Amino acid sequence: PGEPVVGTGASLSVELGPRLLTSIYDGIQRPLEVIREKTGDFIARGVTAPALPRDKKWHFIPKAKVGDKVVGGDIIGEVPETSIIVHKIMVPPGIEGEIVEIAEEGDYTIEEVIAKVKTPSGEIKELKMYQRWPVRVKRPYKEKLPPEVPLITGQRVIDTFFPQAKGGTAAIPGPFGSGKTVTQHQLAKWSDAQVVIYIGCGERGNEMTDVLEEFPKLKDPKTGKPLMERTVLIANTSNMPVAAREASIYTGITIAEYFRDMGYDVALMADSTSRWAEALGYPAYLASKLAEFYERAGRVVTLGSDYRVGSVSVIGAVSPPGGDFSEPVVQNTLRVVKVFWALDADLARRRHFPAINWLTSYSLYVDAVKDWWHKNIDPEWKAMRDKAMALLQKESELQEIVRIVGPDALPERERAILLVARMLREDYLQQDAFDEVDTYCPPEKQVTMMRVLLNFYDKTMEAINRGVPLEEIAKLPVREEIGRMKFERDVSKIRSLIDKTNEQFEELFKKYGA
Repeated sequence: PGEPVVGTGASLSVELGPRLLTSIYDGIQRPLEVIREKTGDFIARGVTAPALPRDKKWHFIPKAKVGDKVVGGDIIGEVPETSIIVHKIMVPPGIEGEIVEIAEEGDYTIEEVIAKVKTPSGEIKELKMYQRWPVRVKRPYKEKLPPEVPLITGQRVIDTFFPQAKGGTAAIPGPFGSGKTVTQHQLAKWSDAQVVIYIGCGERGNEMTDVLEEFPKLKDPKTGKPLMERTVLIANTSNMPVAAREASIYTGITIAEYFRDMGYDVALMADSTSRWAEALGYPAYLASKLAEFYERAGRVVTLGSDYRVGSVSVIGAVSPPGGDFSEPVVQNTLRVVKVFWALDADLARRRHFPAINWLTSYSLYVDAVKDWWHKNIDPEWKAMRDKAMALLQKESELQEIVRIVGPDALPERERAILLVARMLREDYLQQDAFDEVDTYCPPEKQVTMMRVLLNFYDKTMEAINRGVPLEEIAKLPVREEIGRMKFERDVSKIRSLIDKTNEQFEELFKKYGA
């Protein structure tokens, strides 16, 4: 319990230092299993739990020396916090000066002063391993960079057709706890963010027991260590006050921002259940509040003397009251988000996984990220996805028509388009999250699989143009290998299917002569 204050806040804050990681909180940063409150468009009050342990001892490694000039954001030491994440100790924003005192390498609890700064005025400021920040105020930076670098998820359909930029905003149908899809989980463990902030919301019956003691069992697939060691969990149980629940995304995003400020890429994942709020013109103003939340996502040049970049990418769950999706909460979210991954019950029923509707999803980041793909992975990345999408669009038009008149009148050419689009769906869009190889698809593998498919397309259309029956192309032996390539770990073996496709078709050009 702290001091009273007048005007849009009783100074609603969060603490930021060692032991944010592996920890489980509520909407206002009190630990696992803490109590009840009430709201205020002005003020709020609390009860009895802390946030970061004062008894715990941390190894502090000094990174600056007496006489160093420093600014807000400068890194003055390093604390090895889990086996995955080094915590970087930063001068809080608004503090500038000369370091007059700094702790030696040793072991200290968080309340110990580990540095002292003399400001230009002459005021001595005392620095600890943690800092406080008002959750409702965006934590500052030098510059918000334009969308440029993709957040690589390793999921083909997302990275290729509906990319997320680092610092970008994405929505997906919720709740995350839904067992109908596993993309939500793939996103958390595979995205190339070092740190994950997860706001598991609603959580009923067992949806707080799933998130209880299986997450401690969860392995981070990139290290073999527990995912919790690079995660901060924020819980929103149905038995929590609506004021803490409302506040949770501000607490979450502030902790995210705090990890960007160190130079980390951070993924913030916000769960949502049937109307997660009733606290906080009073339809339009809530919309405006949400925009501001989402506006705190971004990749930034951080505060500090060194040039340094970090990001918060936001993935928000969308779960309308009636499963309508013409409800306010979804239309509001979709007005601000740049990416929508349309999880589709009809795709799931057919067991097309991940169940992302390739016709109703969208990303506004394709142009933003193309240059990174072209320069680092493949100069044709963008021409290739466009081509594959145009194929999927055509297939969709054809299927509509064939719904009306049936398939018997299809020309060879249209049958070919359907054959190759089916291969695109089955061999590329579909991905096996339960397979030891296909659970992750590196960028290099993604473009090579695409070249294999599009080269098959080119060759199919050329062959048909020279009178090769489609039936003969449909049973080309390479097709079966193309269908299995998602399971191959050696990318050079996948690449070699290009020549193999080429020669096989030659054996067909020659079997038909002209």
